[PDB]
Amino acid sequence: CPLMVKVLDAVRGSPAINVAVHVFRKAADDTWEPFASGKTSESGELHGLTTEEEFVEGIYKVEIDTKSYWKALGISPFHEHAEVVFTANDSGPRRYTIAALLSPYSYSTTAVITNP
Amino acid sequence: CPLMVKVLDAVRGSPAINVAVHVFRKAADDTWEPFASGKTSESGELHGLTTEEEFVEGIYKVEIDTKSYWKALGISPFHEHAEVVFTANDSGPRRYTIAALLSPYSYSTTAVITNP
Amino acid sequence: CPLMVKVLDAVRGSPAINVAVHVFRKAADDTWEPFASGKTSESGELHGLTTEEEFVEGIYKVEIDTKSYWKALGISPFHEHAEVVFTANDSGPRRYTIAALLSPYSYSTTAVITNP
Amino acid sequence: CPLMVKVLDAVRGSPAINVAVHVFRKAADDTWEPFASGKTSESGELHGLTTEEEFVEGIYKVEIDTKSYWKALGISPFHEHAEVVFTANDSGPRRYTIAALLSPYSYSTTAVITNP
Ligand SMILES: O=C(c1cc(O)cc(F)c1)c1cc(O)c(O)c([N+](=O)[O-])c1
Ligand SMILES: O=C(c1cc(O)cc(F)c1)c1cc(O)c(O)c([N+](=O)[O-])c1
Repeated sequence: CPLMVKVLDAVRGSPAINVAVHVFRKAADDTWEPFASGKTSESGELHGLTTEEEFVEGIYKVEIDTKSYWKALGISPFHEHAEVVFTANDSGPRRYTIAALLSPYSYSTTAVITNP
Repeated sequence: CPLMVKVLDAVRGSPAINVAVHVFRKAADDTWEPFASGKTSESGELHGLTTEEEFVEGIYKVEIDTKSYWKALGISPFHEHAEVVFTANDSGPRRYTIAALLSPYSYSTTAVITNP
Repeated sequence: CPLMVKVLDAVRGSPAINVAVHVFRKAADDTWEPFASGKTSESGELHGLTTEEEFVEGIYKVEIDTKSYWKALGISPFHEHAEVVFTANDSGPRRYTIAALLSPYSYSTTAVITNP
Repeated sequence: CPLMVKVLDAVRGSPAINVAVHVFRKAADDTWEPFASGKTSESGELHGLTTEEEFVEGIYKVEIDTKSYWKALGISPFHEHAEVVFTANDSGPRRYTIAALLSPYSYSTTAVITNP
């Protein structure tokens, strides 16, 4: 599992469950070719997005549908979504966890990169 | 100013100076039109991007060039940029501060909104 | 002002108004002496806590009463308070902004330091 | 495992390894009785701090030795430590994860509470 996305809820103090996540890879014409997508689990985690051989170097975009998450909870959100754009495996492939901590008017995102 | 952008550096504990910022607005045909741009000052703040007349209802995108900021300090950061996308003035005119707190592998963003 | 405290609300996207703040300084016998206190203004800012003469080298503690803030909005938050402890003026006098961004189950804090 | 502490590094984009963590429970005289302690693993996590029967309702303090972590990496830090103070199991015991995302001049902390 070379790429995982984890989403947390700072209002409830819980994983953010059933959050839609879309991943894209930058094409040669600099438009976003869809790559993988899913919804976060009961633990706020989305596994199995890609494979070691498919996850080559390049620029990737992770789009987290924060607006729908807050709307489903009946809370007014600020952002249309939370986008995270990064370059992958530029010094070799590792395991990437892209985490996001969500509030209605603010979010925090980090990368936690480890080696197996 | 109806729209201000403020950028801080969590590694040095200081304003993030000379950070390029580009603002776009979503057009009726769903494309991103360039709206305003500038660089943060010595205080980390970017003022004067727009006017109350020009800053109509719409969906706006603030793109903060975090990568060039870190590269100039010798750091290869994780993110290509930090993008903040939001609906503005849905309930009438407001003043928006878009703040970002930067680390090489993480950032936080928040909105501070006041009613003039 | 050599020491300013700023508190923001990540749920409403606004300054956190009327937040009580207590400052302490570590004495030679390792106890915490009350140094200054106040409440955040309409802008979320607390100015006027100390003077350049009084704000000598030392270890300072800023205690932000986040619990009363959330309780007054009907929310039972996770944290009892947010405490920020730091050495000040180790390399000569500086101006410190201590910022906190509040959610019911999470907070972020940062220091913005400038040289007068 | 009713209580876990997880510490991340926003500069390196990695778990924060070998970070000292001390937990205390508030006594009746309002001083901090030590409760449990440990060091974070290769994954940034500290497990096994207490048991279901020992982790009763009360106010707990988690002290994360952020200063030593940054010093060992040769990086100037702002804070003396990161303290998280909270009330536990006030509506029944769950599983508490206390997470902290560290930068030299800033940190973010959240609670992720789940039920088994
Ligand atoms: O967004 C923040 C912010 C972000 C965080 O992750 C943590 C935190 F304590 C504050 C911010 C906004 C502002 O308008 C502002 O002036 C400042 N400041 O002065 O330092 C900060
Ligand atoms: O990135 C974070 C994170 C972000 C913040 O703004 C503040 C903070 F304390 C942690 C994170 C990453 C993980 O992999 C993870 O498991 C968790 N967790 O379970 O709690 C959190």
